[PDB]
Parts: sequence; structure tokens; C-alpha cells
Amino acid sequence: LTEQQRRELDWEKTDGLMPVIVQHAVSGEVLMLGYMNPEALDKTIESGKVTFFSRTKQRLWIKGETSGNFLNVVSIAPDCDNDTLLVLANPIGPTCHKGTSSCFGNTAHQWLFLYQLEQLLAERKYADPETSYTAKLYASGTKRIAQKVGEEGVETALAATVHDRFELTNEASDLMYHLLVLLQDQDLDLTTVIENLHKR
Amino acid sequence: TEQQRRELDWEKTDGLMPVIVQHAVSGEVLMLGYMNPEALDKTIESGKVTFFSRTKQRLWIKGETSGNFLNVVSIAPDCDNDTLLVLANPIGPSSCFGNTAHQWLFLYQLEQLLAERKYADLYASGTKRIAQKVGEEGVETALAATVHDRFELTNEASDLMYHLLVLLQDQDLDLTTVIENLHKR
Ligand SMILES: [Mg+2]
Ligand SMILES: [Zn+2]
Ligand SMILES: [Zn+2]
Ligand SMILES: [Zn+2]
Ligand SMILES: [Zn+2]
Ligand SMILES: [Zn+2]
Repeated sequence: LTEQQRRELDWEKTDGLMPVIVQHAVSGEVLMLGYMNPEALDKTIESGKVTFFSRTKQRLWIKGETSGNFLNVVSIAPDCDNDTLLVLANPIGPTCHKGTSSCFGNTAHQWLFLYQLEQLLAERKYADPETSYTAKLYASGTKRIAQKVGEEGVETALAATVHDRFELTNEASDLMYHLLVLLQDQDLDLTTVIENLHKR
Repeated sequence: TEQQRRELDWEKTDGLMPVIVQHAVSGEVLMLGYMNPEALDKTIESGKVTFFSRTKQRLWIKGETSGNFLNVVSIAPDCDNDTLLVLANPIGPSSCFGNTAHQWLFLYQLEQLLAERKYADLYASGTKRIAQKVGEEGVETALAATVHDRFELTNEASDLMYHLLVLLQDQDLDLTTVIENLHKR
């Protein structure tokens, strides 16, 4: 937030309490909505931790003050008419008091599933070979996982070349699953790949 | 939903519920508006996002000025029932929040741009040439992982994703269709 951006925030239209959307800075999941006054926004900038004004306790509260689940600020932006902020943040622990990542429960944009799939495949690392197909892959060693990425790339190429769109959909799915596993096996992740793509 | 609307905390929000609109596919936050109970009713029945103007100016279907409507996919309350999250599909341009975007949004945008570059100065070389790039970079990804060169593996996985998007677009598919396919398994 530039100084002039903060000058243009419409506190009078919001009656000194600005609605603030907190979104996961990587996955795009909407985590919560809270409210800020000028001092909450200022403490948010200075500390790097999302800080709200609690009308209940009529005090500032850094989200995580009593839970341990903080939101590390990555970015802050106003909307087109300056009466709502979007904070992109990294949660250190789950955001909702129900033990789950979002205060909005189980409604999620389509692409979130890919991120959740990766998360699941990254938990199954180092968690014994009949828990899942994934764990047994992990146990097979890097060479066998890479072998499946290679095979699935071949199947994807061939199904496209034959113009069998339904087979291309399924082999592309296989490719993605095994690529996720292979990246996890090498201490990487799709986020790293997307970043590398972004730089180019 | 029945119970969910029974349980919305209309009194806490002085009759006006904050409403986050988020792209149903990509996750981009598009806007924040406000809804009174009739605005939410009209939104549910019409399938188009309908707000109540906070200044004074009546009900208002998003797009009744511009042609840019939002088609409802999903509506959820947060945990203390004083904010709604609406997932919707826009029909007309993109976010009221400027350039800010979560990291994975870039993948979605890359796909879009790749579609827009069917008409530039790979695509022209046929399905076979793209499929060749996919197969070769699968090989290179497998080899780089196998020798534990994480930098090369990052670059090769990146090539592989980019060309996979090109191939899907070439066969009138996209990564959203693949993500949904993985979902149903
Ligand atoms: Mg390559
Ligand atoms: Zn606004
Ligand atoms: Zn919550
Ligand atoms: Zn396959
Ligand atoms: Zn709660
Ligand atoms: Zn709430």
C-alpha cells in the first residue's frame, strides 16, 4: 500500500471499519473476512501479521493472538472504489476455529482441487506402502516414478495425435498425478514450477 | 440452504450481508458487494449475482448497467454466518482489486494467453509436433529427476507444463477439464 493509496481509503463510507478479505497467497482459497480500522491496518503493515479491529472486545487483535494461527502478510490491495481491502497471506496453521483451512467450509473454486491433490500426495510421502498407491510409488524409488512420468507423457502425446479427446483427458490426468508425485519425491512442488513459468 | 438462510445472521450485519465474489474456476477474487435478504433471494432464483446498493440506490443485478453479469455457481456462509462467499462465472470483464493475484492464478492466466496465441506470428506445426514436445519433455523430466538435478528438473517440469497446456488447447481441451477429471477420481 502506497501512502496515497492509504490516503484514498474511504473510511467515511465504511464508518471507520474497513472490510478485509484474506486470501491464501498461493492457492487462492478465501480464508476469512474481517474488519480493520486505521490503526489495525497500520499494525498489519508494520508487523507483517494480519491485525483486525474487534468491535466485540473493542480492541486490536492480531489474528492468532489466542490460537497460534497467524496470517503472514504477502500483499494488500484496495478495490476500485477504495472501501474493501484484499490481503494475500500465508497461514501459519489453520485459519478457522473448526480445525479447517477456511472459514467458508467446503466451497472451493475448481482449481483449488489441484492444490489439494498435491497436498494429499505430499502428506503420503514417508507414510508406508499400503496406505495408498502414492506411498507405494514413493517406496519404488525415484527411477520408477520417473518411469511413469515418461510413460504417461508418451500416452498423452499419442492420444492427442490420434485426436481421442477422452483418452487425452485421462492420460493428461495420469501425467499430472505422477508429475506431482515426482516433484514431491525430489523436494519440489508445482508452486515452484508455476513460479519458474512466471519468471518466463 | 434452507437452514443456511434461516441461520444467516441478518441482525448482526444490520440487514446488509458482506458478499465476496470469487471466480468459480480460477479463484481470483473479483469484488465485494452487499446483499439484503431480497438481494440474496433474487440471486438464488435468477442465478445472477444481485446486490443491494449500500449508498441508497435500491436492488441492482450486477451487470444491469454494463452487460457484465455474474452467473452463480455456489454460495456459502462463513462460520459465524455474517459473510457469504459466492463462486460465480463472469460473462463480461477483470478483478476490482487490480494486479494482485495468488500465485497459482498465473497458471490459469498462462493458459488464457496461450489460447490467445493461436493467432500470432508450435500451433501451426500440427498436433504431432506439440505431442512430440510433450513426449520429449516427459523423457527429460524423468531423466533430470532420476539424476537428482532439481534445477534442471524445475526447468523441465516447467517446459512440460507449458507444452501440455499448448497440446490440450490444440485438442479443444484445457487444464480445467483435466483438474475436474482428477477430481471425479
Ligand atoms: Mg524441456
Ligand atoms: Zn468497493
Ligand atoms: Zn472460522
Ligand atoms: Zn495413463
Ligand atoms: Zn467462527
Ligand atoms: Zn464472519
